[PDB]
Amino acid sequence: SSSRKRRSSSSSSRSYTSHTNEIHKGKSYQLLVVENTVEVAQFIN
Amino acid sequence: TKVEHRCTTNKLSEKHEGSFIQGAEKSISLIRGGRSEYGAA
Repeated sequence: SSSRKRRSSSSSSRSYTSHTNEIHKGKSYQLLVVENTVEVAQFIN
Repeated sequence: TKVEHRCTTNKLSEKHEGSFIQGAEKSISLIRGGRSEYGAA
């Protein structure tokens, strides 16, 4: 704003200003192994 | 004489970025016969 009257005058200015950011990451890895070996398969007592 | 001039101004902005991936594997295997060295292999 600027104002002048007669001599006299006044003036002004503004900035409000703002910012925001975010990040996320997520990771998961799950492994199973089940294994059997035999070399005699019926052993019978 | 009197004079007055005035203004107001406004602005906004946004940005977004996204990624996801998923994987799954299964294996099932039956070996019958072999030496267990290579039945293992």
